[PDB]
Amino acid sequence: GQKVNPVGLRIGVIRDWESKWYAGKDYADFLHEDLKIREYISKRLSDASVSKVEIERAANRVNITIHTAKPGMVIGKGGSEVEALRKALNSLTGKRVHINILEIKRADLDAQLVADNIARQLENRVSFRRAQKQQIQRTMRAGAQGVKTMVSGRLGGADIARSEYYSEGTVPLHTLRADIDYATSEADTTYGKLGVKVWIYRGEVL
RNA sequence: GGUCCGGUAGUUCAGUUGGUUAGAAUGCCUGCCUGUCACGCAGGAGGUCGCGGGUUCGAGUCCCGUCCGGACCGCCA
RNA sequence: GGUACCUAACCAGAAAGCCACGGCUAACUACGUGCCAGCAGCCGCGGUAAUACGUAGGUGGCAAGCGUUGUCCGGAAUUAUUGGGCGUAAAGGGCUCGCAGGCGGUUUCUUAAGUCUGAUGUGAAAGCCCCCGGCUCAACCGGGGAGGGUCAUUGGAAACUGGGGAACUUGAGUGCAGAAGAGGAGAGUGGAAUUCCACGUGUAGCGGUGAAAUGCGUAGAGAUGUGGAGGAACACCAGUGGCGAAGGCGACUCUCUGGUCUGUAACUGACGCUGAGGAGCGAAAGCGUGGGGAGCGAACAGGAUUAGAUACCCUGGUAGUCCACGCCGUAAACGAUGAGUGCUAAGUGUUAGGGGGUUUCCGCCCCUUAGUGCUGCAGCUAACGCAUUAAGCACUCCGCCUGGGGAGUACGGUCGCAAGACUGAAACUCAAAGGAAUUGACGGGGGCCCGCACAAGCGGUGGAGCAUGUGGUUUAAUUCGAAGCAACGCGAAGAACCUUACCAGGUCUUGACAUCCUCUGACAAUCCUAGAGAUAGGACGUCCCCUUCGGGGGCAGAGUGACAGGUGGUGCAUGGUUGUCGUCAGCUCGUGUCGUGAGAUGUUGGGUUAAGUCCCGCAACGAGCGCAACCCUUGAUCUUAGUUGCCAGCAUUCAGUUGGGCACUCUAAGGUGACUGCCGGUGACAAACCGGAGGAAGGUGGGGAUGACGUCAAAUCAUCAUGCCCCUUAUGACCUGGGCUACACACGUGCUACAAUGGACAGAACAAAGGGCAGCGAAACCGCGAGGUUAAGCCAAUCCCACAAAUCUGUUCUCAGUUCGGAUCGCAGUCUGCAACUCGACUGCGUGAAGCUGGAAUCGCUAGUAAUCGCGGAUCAGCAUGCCGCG
Repeated sequence: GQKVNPVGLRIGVIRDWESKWYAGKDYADFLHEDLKIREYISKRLSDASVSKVEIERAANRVNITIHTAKPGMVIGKGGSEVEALRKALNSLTGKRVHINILEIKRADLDAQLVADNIARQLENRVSFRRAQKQQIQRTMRAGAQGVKTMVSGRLGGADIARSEYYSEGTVPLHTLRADIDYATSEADTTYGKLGVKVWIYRGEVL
């Protein structure tokens, strides 16, 4: 018996859906193509890294906003590449699309980016101890109020798995006023499967 | 070899006398109880009477023989 | 022996292996192996991811050697003099008296046995050690030294241990004056009881246990008043009091008798301590002889309890328990601590004294010995703890111990009449056995507190029928998963086909599905016989965008090898999810302290609440996750908004629809709101608790959401992926049919009843929250019905689903297996779907079953709850007694 997802609980009261469009009688296919474009862009931008992408609807014209500073580097050199990929989104959606790039300053306190960092450090053969203990203090001095991070799977001791987590700070999950951002990521290793769960207390909301 | 006993539920004993009814524990089965088992609590089936023959309206239970065992006797030179 | 050696010439050519690689201990990776094969000195390894098994590469150690075996010494402070211990780990003899033996107060002369030190004589050679010399270092071989006696003669010294002589008094005794005592042995004496007996009175039970029963009583019990008879122990005094060496010793008196302490200083002057063997005592049981026998009471009987009860319990009761004399010689004979001596902080009781200061009054205090307790320094201790009554600091003497079992057994002896006691092996076997403390768990342990946990109530479950799930059986298959709470109307929010995996049959192979390679260029669909896939072929019958035209882009088709497929296994390889204890109140860390260490503190103690909630102390001070709140929703109201709602006043109507208006409800946004806020009391004033008032709501108002660290190798390989295998002419795929619905039985969860607080018929009502565009579907007509016809409005506060039932009123029925119950049946239909036999639902007939309140047992429920009554909704063509939600 495990905990409820914190952002899962906080959606709609202190968090927006990250899909801000109304539909009716088109809800199913709008939703489906939303998942399709999410999957496509996440797959093909994983190397550049991106946390969260919102979708917006107007006159049957989809429009997007995409996060993280690295797609900032995709603006300049990939400015041709931005048009090249959004051509694919046009082809998929049928009707043409608009996009926007928003830069997440201070990436050390984005849950998904942190999770992807941990996943990469794990998959290129670095020890969970070094990776996790370094990342927690990185985020803390980046200026979070509290962090708890956790990894699970066959943690080196391949013959049996276990769980482990570090944390330092204040992190209330039961309070429905905090801004506990949450993410999780999956890391595939030779000796099994590794999963990551990281969340950070940014601050309350008023 | 003779005389006397008996032979019944799967096991042990009543009934076997009352010619006109087949019973009591144990066992076994189902359920409950217990985390499970064992106790324990509810319920339930069974033999149709060693074997064969005969009397009788009716034989388990009366009279015969056959098998089975058990008790007693088998002595005098 | 042409040997050693020297002189030349030829050649990297003839000449490296052994063991280990998890830790001890220096060296690691790949494959096979899968409690097998095997490894080993110990720990131990190996049950498909082995640095520990066998191989391979490399590394590591050593080298003409390297490993194993066997023997001895070290490590072993593990037989300890150097160099150990005996309170609880092994170990103080049960206690005492004492021969031999081991030890010996102070001073003073003397003797030199011990003692210390010279001289001499030897302690062979060769060895080890030192210094040199030589074999081309040395291995070795020499030369010179040194060491090597608990050694013989002799000399020197006298502090100490011995010997002798003379002192001395503190140690040890004697005498003198007191004091105390369950100290011992013998004789006698006395009081209350228990029992028995006789006697008076005396009716109906007495006795006994958790209930009971055996027993005793009308032959007169028990009870109660007398008088006897006896045998055992000595109530309060009585006190961690006293005595004794120990066992042990309590009524009184007497006879005999042991030891101790106090004060002395009159005496002897070291006469002392310890003590193997030896001797004597030595509780209770036990034995022998002779008495005695009240009560108690092994054995034994009877009655209970129990499945059994050879016991625990009850009623009896033999031996013993007692006395005299002998014997045994054991006890947890314990302070689990041998005896003696001296020294080392205190405080505090208490027993027997002595001295002194105020009195030679009492009783006030100060010293002082000897006991006998309790706290507590240093010190010791592994911890407990001991601590002038050492388990501290030291010296003598004795006894005892050296891993656990085997076993205090075996054998042989010495005792004993006997039971048995003392002495006391071994083989074999194990790597632990143990002491104290630490943290959890648990107890038929204690102290608190909580919860529909139990009580106190309601209605249920199993008894019947049926719906559904599960076990078993059954098949060709009855697809798999789930298995106490926490699986079993569960994955399944829907099985005629489809789903669907499974079974039978028929079929395919780069394969429906995905990317790559070459072509054909844009490729398909309709209809025909066999037909189920699919195939034979057909009738138009393979028909785009850009291209300086080369060719590209996408679209399909063909061939093509890489590949795709795994609802195939492994939840004990995992991720990611979920249940459970549990919405229980706990769970932790930072720093600091205490301990030596496991560890503790905070986190305990007072109350407090629901709470680790708060306050108050506290070697703790803080923090974090939990609790609370922040969130949703229902409860009172203010502002804004009045259409598709609402109609207060008006005209109108059957259509409060219209006209008009947001009055009212209602709708949905923003605030108000309840916050212990206020008053009294309780409580320290604190925290809080009780009672009031205001208040729509008073003490987290109600409900929901929220589920800490973690346990259950809890569930899921059916979303996901190393791992192996299945192959791609099969576990991968397409189609037809069957199944998951079977049915001799068992269980779980539910619906319907078993009737008159009812059935049937008629009338009258009141009303949520949701859904509705391959949708909702009005009205009217048709059918007595399930429904059909033609269809208005509604993308919905407008239209529809949609006439909520229970209920109230009235008529009949008159207690029955009934007008209850409606099961199961044959007939005839409706709907959907290509399709209703396996295998739908609904309806009209006919039928009408069991059942008349359900054993033993067992469940939910603290007021809008349970109990009933309906109404929607996900699943979706049809399929709801299930589930979710609403009133």
